[PDB]
Amino acid sequence: VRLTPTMMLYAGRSQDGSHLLKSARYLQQELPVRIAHRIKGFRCLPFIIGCNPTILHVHELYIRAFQKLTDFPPIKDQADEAQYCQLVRQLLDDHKDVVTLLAEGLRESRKHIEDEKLVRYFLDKTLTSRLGIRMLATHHLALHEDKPDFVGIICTRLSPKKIIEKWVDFARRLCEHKYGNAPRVRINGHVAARFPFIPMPLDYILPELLKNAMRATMESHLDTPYNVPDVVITIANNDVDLIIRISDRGGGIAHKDLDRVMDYHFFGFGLPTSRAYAEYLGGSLQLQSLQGIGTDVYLRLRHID
Ligand SMILES: CCCC1=Nc2nc(NCc3ccc(Cl)cc3)nn2C(=O)C1
Repeated sequence: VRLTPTMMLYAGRSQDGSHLLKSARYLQQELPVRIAHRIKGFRCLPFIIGCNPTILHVHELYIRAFQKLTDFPPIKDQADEAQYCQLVRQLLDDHKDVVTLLAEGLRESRKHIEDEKLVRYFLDKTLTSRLGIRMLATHHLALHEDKPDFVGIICTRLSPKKIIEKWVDFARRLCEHKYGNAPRVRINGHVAARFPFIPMPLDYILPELLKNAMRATMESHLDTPYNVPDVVITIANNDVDLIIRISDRGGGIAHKDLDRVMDYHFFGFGLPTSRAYAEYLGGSLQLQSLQGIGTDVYLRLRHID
């Protein structure tokens, strides 16, 4: 069994599938507790915010999810567990545009936001809660799968070089469509590291950070779009954490914008959600700006037990 903040992803196996029931019964009682905490966060929002028709709609979705989940009887066998997976899959679908509806509701409410820390902490708690819930749910759904090098959602031999390469090719495509070119990426450091890790957090953070590094490079080289400097990624693997540094030669975040980059913009969500995700899983996301030259972004993530 693996662990992250206060959650457990069961790594045990059984011939008779009894491991699926131990995991499903844990999931069955954890999800309503996690969803009730989000309802409490919605009830504690300032009145003027919480009664915004869009924010109110998202609040209602959370009440419907807790209702559908608590109205599901306790899981007695494989047949019960199978139907519980259908409910979980329906909730993941009904809450797909929750972040889109949140930023859209909070944008209208911007005329009443005297303190930006309120919106940051509400979005940090809401976005990390869905990460924890999606990880918990998709791990269980993946315990039925017979994937190679995966115990549920935990990759038994994850290669940080390989996962970075997958998202570099993705970001270079978006970059190439927008600007006609994309900076090449050079990966150095512990390029041969292989270890147990959950890819899902990296699968959100990496494409966002890579998009930012490539956008910055392109925006600071309008003169020569066909010839832009490389983005350098350095991998540092050790017993405590995995460090992935992303360096760009994109001019750097200006002194007057240094605070604004880590806040939610109404959408500029990549950097603040990535930092919330990193902190939620025991890590960090730090920025080092060399104004006039570029930015160095340090992503640290704690290893699995
Ligand atoms: C297949 C998933 C569809 C997706 N389409 C997307 N379009 C963008 N445009 C923002 C952007 C483009 C280029 C640079 Cl350089 C920076 C930012 N992002 N994006 C996704 O993340 C996923």
